[PDB]
Amino acid sequence: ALPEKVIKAYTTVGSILKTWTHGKLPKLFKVIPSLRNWQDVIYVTNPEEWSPHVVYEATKLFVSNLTAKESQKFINLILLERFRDNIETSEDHSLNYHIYRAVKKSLYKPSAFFKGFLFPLVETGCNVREATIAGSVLAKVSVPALHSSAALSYLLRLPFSPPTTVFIKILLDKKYALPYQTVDDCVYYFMRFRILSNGEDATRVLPVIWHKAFLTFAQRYKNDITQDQRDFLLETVRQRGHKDIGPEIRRELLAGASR
Amino acid sequence: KAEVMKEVIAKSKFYKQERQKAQGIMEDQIDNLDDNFEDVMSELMMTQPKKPKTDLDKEYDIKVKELQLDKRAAPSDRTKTEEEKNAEAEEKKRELEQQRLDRMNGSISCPRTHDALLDQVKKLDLDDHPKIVKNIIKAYQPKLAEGNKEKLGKFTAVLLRHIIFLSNQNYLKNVQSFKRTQNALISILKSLSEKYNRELSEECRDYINEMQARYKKNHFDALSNGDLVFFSIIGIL
RNA sequence: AAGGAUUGUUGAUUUUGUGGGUGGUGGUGCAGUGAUGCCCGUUCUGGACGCGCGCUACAC
Repeated sequence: ALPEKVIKAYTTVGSILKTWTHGKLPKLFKVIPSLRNWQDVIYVTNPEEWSPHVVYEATKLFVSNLTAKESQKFINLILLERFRDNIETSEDHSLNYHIYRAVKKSLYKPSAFFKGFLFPLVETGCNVREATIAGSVLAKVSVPALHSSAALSYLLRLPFSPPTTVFIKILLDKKYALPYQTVDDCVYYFMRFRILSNGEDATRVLPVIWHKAFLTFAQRYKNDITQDQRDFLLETVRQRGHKDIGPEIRRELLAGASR
Repeated sequence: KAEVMKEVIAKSKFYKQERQKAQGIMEDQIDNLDDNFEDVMSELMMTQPKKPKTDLDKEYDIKVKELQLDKRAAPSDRTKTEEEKNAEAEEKKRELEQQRLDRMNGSISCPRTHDALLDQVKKLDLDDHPKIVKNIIKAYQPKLAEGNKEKLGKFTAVLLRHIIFLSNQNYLKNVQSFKRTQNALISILKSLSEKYNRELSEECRDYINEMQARYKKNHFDALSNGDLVFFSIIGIL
């Protein structure tokens, strides 16, 4: 229970953030991250009622000031929830321009962004439209190779889902110097869909976005795999190859040299 | 139509005035809030509360550390089809050809000077000159450090004066070895010229002035075998 | 460059130099899905009336 004087002032802050569009944010709002109980103070400001302009500025303020662990909570509890809410409630299922920036500002901090925005989304019933809009943000903004490689590695272990394939593909399309282990992880991910004892992934129908992602991997990391690994991918193409993309992948894989 | 737009303009102005009025009230609230900024904090700091990671979080951090230790792979571009490579190489041919027709109608030390290069190569045999010059380029590539372009750029001029310098010297004893060096140096000069034509161009124009100046006083005596070589290299480059 | 590059106090997200691809939160017609045919943003500020007489210049 905050002081009643504090509650009234931050209730006045809450009304401000509903209609705020430009200018300087209130001083009582700019100082929230320094507070230990920022979650409770943030609650009285009604984050769900924050204007799109406020979310972008608040995202700037908190990611910069808060620690990696606390900013993760801010991204997950507010930015992610607002991101999903705007998409589902919009008529065309598009994301607002100011919120669209806020995801980039969260990407300023990779670890907090990934476990606060990326992983919770894909592990909480992400939909294709959410993956597409989110994926473009990851595509356009710069990320470290190390953080991206860690993000790519985890995605492979998760059970195959349409949203997960989009996020994996953009990372592959992101044209990184992926560590050898990450490439080896990529080999296992695509290898697990080949029919052998094997799980349903062998027989699960594969959309093109999987094939395009597998094309990107063969496109970019053909010189990065061993001969034995290459044979396994070549077997995967023979068993699960696409009508048109499949021959293209076989060309790219065969053109690569072993490490 | 006249009435409708006036209503539209009136509506736009009306909403504009409301937004300004909302902004006017809005700005006042910050000032009142800012004035009460200290009082709110004095209570808030008094009520500050007294002093495990997710299993996913532990794995993610452990992955980052493990990823740092191991080596990083070189990423490589798509292999273009021979039809695409031919077409792209072919398309570049008209563009270069067409422009020409239009123009027709109207450890290792980088020597900044010619003499410095000789000192570095003073103890080396004639056939080793292509080796030393190439290493200087490798040792001082543009990416390695800032300012290497300028060092390579000046070295382009230095390389030119060297190729003319060798031709002046007698080589009838070891013509075969001498032949192996001039072409090797010239080819390197061609690679350098691609990136540093400005520095070569300035050096080329200076030599022309020097050649003319020596001609005024000495007549044919100033002219040397290298001077014939120099004109030939310009045609090459 | 951690004995500190960059951030509105922060920490490797950026800065300098060198190389470097892409129209892509595109739209729309077809059979969620499709190597899919066709084309190709944001906030404020303002919006000498007519007739007519006479006279006067314009022509080597």
